[PDB]
Amino acid sequence: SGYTPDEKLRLQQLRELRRRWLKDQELSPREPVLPPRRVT
Amino acid sequence: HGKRLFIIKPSGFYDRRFLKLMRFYILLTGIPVAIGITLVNVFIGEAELADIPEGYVPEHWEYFKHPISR
Repeated sequence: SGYTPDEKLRLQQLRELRRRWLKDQELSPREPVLPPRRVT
Repeated sequence: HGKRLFIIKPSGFYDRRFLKLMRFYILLTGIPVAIGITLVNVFIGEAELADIPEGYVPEHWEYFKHPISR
């Protein structure tokens, strides 16, 4: 049983792509750029 | 922790804009109407029932109580 070599390689490539995407989901320190304006 | 993540969600801009517009127009007419009704009730309203004087025929709107209804 186990992974075939093609399955292993495809899983590895998909894994590195997914980890890149997940890391890209993080917010930078300034990311919620909020525009301010007021009228016991 | 600096693990703030982006939340994927649909755009709430259009729903908020519609709700603000609807509230604005409803209030645009309703606030003056409420103020006018309150002023009429406080300063004018509440007619009292009386007996028709002999020989006097009232107007068709004189058979009603509320000033706005009259």
